[PDB]
Amino acid sequence: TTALVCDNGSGLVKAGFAGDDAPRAVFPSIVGRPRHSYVGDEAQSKRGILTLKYPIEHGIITNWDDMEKIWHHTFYNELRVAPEEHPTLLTEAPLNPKANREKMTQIMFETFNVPAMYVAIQAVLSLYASGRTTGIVLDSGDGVTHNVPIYEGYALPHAIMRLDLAGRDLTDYLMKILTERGYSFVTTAEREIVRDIKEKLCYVALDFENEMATAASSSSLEKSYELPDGQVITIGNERFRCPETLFQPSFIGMESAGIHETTYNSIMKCDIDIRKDLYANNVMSGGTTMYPGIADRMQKEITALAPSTMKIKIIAPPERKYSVWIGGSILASLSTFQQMWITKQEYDEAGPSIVHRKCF
Amino acid sequence: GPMSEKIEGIIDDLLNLEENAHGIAIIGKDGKIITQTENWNISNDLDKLNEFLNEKLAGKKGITSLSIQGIKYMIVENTEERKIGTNITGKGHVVICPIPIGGTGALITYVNPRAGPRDVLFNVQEYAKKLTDLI
Ligand SMILES: Nc1ncnc2c1ncn2[C@@H]1O[C@H](COP(=O)(O)OP(=O)(O)OP(=O)(O)O)[C@@H](O)[C@H]1O
Ligand SMILES: C/C1=C/C(=O)O[C@@H]2C[C@@H](CC[C@H](C)/C=C\CC1)O[C@@](O)([C@@H]1CSC(=O)N1)C2
Ligand SMILES: [Mg+2]
Repeated sequence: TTALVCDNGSGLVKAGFAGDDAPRAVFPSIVGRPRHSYVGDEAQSKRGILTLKYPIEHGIITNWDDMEKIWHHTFYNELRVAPEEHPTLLTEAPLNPKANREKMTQIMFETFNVPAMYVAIQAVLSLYASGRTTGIVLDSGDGVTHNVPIYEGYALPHAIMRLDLAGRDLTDYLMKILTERGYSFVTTAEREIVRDIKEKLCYVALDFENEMATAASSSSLEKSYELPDGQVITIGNERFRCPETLFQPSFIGMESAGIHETTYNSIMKCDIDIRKDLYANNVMSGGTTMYPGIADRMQKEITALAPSTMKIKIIAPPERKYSVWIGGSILASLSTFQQMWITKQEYDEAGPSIVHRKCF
Repeated sequence: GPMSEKIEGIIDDLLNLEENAHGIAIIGKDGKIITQTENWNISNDLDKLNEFLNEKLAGKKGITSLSIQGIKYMIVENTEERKIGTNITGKGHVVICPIPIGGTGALITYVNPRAGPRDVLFNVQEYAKKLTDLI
């Protein structure tokens, strides 16, 4: 009894026990190996004697040997379980390749010997955490942003939009624009300090041009921030020019439409008869959706795109940093889900391809 | 191709295997009806069904709903192996399995509105494959 829920992101692992309200463990998705293995916070602690890597890139697992070390660490060191004793729900990105999902299933059953497992789409889980089975999610994390329209739990055909601009890219841009102001932020360690600045002081302008004017004509938007070396800096219009990039990806030399337009384009790939439910149920999921102002900005931009009488609602749950995980906790704990798991027996009969039958 | 008792038997078998298959139709590669169960009739919707089975996506939105015998279905899954439609007001679901994979024949199953089309996909897909050479 008691299932496990592991939500694997590009930057952070969220892991815990089904039926808990929050993840037990949240830790960096990094693996370090001696110069010439450790995982997470310990790997970071020993960075001076290791080479660090992220095994997940833009939501997609790209280093499988390292990703195995992540799962081992999750089970043994973070949750303190034997994986053979617990059904394990994992998560995946929209559009994850067939091979990726087979390989996850192969590793769980052959290496971790789990008795049962399931793989759910991240945005489907977030949507479900808000108490919905229909809606369009904007899921924006450390490595990737997606627009995922969903109807009665199905991600809709050919309507998902993927954008490789998320929180890490925003930190990097804030480093660059603070460097233009006269400070210097270049190193990995400097990048972490700048991530903290971004999390604490950034926000999305309701009207970006108007906000630019207020910055240039007064100090009412300036904030101070003490660095680890004691130096106190001042940040002004960078507070909102950093997350403006989500709306104007040209700021970092990307040709993409902003997240407002990719929302609209996603909805426009869906049937006429379901678009009103999508507009009325725009759920935001992921750490990059945390900026103050983001829901109201998105409300404004979508209203400008959508048909003039369309009813629009942006939902931005207070717990949305971990809503993927939470939706997984709720789902894996449900009496009615217990027949959905892929069993060891089912895997033994059909091999890795059983995942396409069962996790749908 | 013409109906046959070899096809009749495979359908008999499917209908007993899958409780919640509440209607069946077979379209041949020429887009003509080979057979269908007596409890429904797709005949008047064949033009739009065939347009859907022949569709080549352009990243332009394609067909996202379809109607069969006055029931409108939202397409919620669309691969070369299986297409799922579901009516937005509880009037049922359809599963369309092209024969061959990605091709212009099809095994179409009408699914009990009280059931889930996810649960029938496996067998309907296998049974579409059994029909490949018959036609
Ligand atoms: N309050 C905040 N304001 C802005 N950004 C934040 C905030 N809190 C977290 N973030 C950013 O969110 C990101 C982490 O979010 P999350 O755990 O959702 O991503 P992930 O699951 O690791 O990544 P992905 O979903 O892209 O694979 C980091 O870039 C972090 O700096
Ligand atoms: C507190 C914390 C937050 C985070 O989001 O962490 C994740 C994981 C982290 C891994 C490297 C870091 C040095 C280790 C631990 C920090 C983890 O990389 C990030 O900080 C990257 C680099 S800067 C950025 O915005 N994302 C995001
Ligand atoms: Mg994520």
